[PDB]
This record gives sequence, structure tokens and C-alpha cells, in this order.
Amino acid sequence: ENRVIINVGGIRHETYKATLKKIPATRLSRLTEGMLNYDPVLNEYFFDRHPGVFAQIINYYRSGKLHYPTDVCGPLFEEELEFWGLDSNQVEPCCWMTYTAHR
Amino acid sequence: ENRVIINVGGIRHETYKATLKKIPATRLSRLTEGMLNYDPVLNEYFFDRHPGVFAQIINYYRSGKLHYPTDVCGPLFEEELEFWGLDSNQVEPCCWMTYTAHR
Amino acid sequence: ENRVIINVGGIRHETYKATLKKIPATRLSRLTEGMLNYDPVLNEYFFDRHPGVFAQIINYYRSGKLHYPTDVCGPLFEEELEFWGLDSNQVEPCCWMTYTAHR
Amino acid sequence: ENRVIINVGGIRHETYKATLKKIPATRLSRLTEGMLNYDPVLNEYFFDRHPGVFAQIINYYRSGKLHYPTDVCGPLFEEELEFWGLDSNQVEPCCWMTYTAHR
Ligand SMILES: [Zn+2]
Ligand SMILES: [Zn+2]
Ligand SMILES: [Zn+2]
Ligand SMILES: [Zn+2]
Repeated sequence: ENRVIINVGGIRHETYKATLKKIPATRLSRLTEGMLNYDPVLNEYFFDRHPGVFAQIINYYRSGKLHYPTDVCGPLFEEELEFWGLDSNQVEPCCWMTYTAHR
Repeated sequence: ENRVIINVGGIRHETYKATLKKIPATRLSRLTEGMLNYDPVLNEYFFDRHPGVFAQIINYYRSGKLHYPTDVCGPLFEEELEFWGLDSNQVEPCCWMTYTAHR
Repeated sequence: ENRVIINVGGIRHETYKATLKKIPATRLSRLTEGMLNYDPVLNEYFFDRHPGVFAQIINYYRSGKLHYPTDVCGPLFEEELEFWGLDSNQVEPCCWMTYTAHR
Repeated sequence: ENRVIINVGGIRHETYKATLKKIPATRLSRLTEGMLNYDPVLNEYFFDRHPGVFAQIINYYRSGKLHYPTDVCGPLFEEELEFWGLDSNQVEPCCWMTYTAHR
């Protein structure tokens, strides 16, 4: 009703529709049933991306803050940030050490 | 019967009801079917939080000890600690290096 | 048929029955339908433990080698090692730095 | 239809069939219904491997780049790389520090 299921690589992440609108002009804030990767039977959106890193991607919408995970390298996370349409420059002060280590 | 399902961000964590009572005056020790985010059909509680960090949150109840995860930054974990009503000061000696690094 | 489902904290881990026999005299090598936490309907064993760390616990049986995870502290992992009846002294050379850091 | 479910240790990872063909001559690029670990009822392939590390294994196919996870040791990951038929020498520049630390 007020929730959406984003099946990312098999893992069915779930959140309120309103949460996804918190960051406008991104792939998630743009979800629509006209999308081909939307299944009307299961009522979900399938994305062939890293399911582990997605919790971190989705946490940006939930908390309004961008943190970097520390179980994967910055480059892998940033690839995910680019696919989802998020900006890495928004990274929190606490996640600078894990952000600059790469460049 | 003696277990409860806490659907945190799509991930259905499961524990015994008694485990949640181990830390009184917290959001989890307060679960009730009167709550709106409780679904009588699936018989579960939905919370729009980081599903990965929750295992760590729930492990505090299971073991009676507060450890910090090391796959996310202290600040992100602490945000979760605040939502769940847990106190970070209870952090174990072994998790001080990951606790003070931030402040 | 030749597989068993160990529902650890909500997460249904699955392995071949033979894998669990690889380390005799442990809680997992001892699984039996006489156990109360065994559900004949779903055909699974429920354990109220850390679901994330379990993959590491189960990987000891699968690979025959004991590695320590690096997304949680040694103490938390060791608590799990004790519950499951595994011996930390078997830790691999590659996981000594994460093993001795604590003591 | 255009997707496949790889049940790795209980966790049902999902991807497009085409993604698996991106790295020829590997176990995943070779999946076939003639395989005994393929279940026609559930329509999936079961592999008794580390379910956590698999997201990293599968991310190599998705992104075309090999990164090492940092929540487990290099040796454990490499064991998985060998089972899946992937080559560790392809490791990205950003994941050298976590690759050479071991040898
Ligand atoms: Zn941070
Ligand atoms: Zn600790
Ligand atoms: Zn190791
Ligand atoms: Zn990398």
C-alpha cells in the first residue's frame, strides 16, 4: 500500500514509497509500473545489482546521509552510486577516510 | 508461538519473544499488536531501517553485550542505536577502538 | 533429501547433511528431529543466533578451514564459536592478526 | 524467463542469464538443466558455498571487474574464486592492498 519492494539481485529490500522520494531525480525516486523490470504478479522491481551494497544505497534515502560501506572498496560502492544516480560528493565527514583512500 | 518476526527493511529477522524483553524500555521490548506497522496477516512488524545493521542491534539482546559492527561507520550504527532506543555507552571494551575513532 | 535448512535468526541457511558431519562432536553435527527447535511442517531447525556470522561458522564445515570474519569483532565471533561447539584454536594462519588483536 | 536463480547456501541470488555469459569458461557461464543440483520444481541451482561472498563473485559478472570483499580474508575469497572458476589475477588495482597482504 505505502511500501515498495525493490528486488535487488534476488534480495527483496522493502521500504515506504515516501522514503524513495526523499532524494529527487534518482533512479529510485523515479520508479514506475510502466518500467519493464516491474512485475505486476509479485508487485516488485528487479534490478541486477549488488544486493549487499544496496542497504547502504537505500540508507541514504532513509537517513538523508551518505555513508560508505567498509566491507567493499570505495570504487565498487561508487559504481553503485553512479547506477542509482546518487552523488558521492555528498559523503559524510565520517566517511572521508574511506572515500579519499582511493584517489 | 514463542517467536516474533521483525521485518527490517525487507529482511525478516526472527527471535524468541523473551529475547526482546532482555533490554527493557527499548523499542523492541515494547512491541505490541496495537502498533500500526504490525501486519496480522503475515504476523510481523515492519521497520524501515538498515537490515544489515539490525543483526548487530538484535545481537545485543541475544548476548547481553553491545558490539559495534565493522562493515559500516560508527555514526551510521549509532543512528540505528538511537532509533532502537539502545545506549552506545554500553559498548564493550573490545569495541572501543571503533567507537572513539569517530569523536 | 540430502540437504538441511538451519534457520538462524530468520535467515534460512541451507547445506548438505554430509557437510555438517565434517566436524564431529559439534552442535550442528548433532542435529536431530527429536530437537524441540525442529519444525516438522517447514522441515527446519531454528537457532536464535547472529545470522550474519553463521555463514562464517558454516564455512568451517564446507571448507574444513576456520577463518574469522572481519565485519565483527573477534569476541563476538568467538561467542558464536562457543555456542556452536567449535574451537577457535583451529584458526587459520591468515586469520591470526584478527584473532590475537583481542588478547 | 531471462533470469536465473542461484541458490547459494540457502540465499537465492538472482540475475539475468546474459550476465552469467559475460565471463566464459566458468562454472556459472556453464549452468545447465542437466545438472543434478538443478531443481525443476523451484527452477533454481543449488550450490553449497559461502552465500555472503557470492555477491562479490556475481558482481564480477555484473560489472566486468574483480574486487575483493573486505569482510572476509583474501584466502577465503580466493577459495571461492577457485570453485567458481574465476582468476584472482584479474583483481582490480584498488583491491591490491587486500590481495597482496596475504602473500
Ligand atoms: Zn559515515
Ligand atoms: Zn566487540
Ligand atoms: Zn583466513
Ligand atoms: Zn576494488
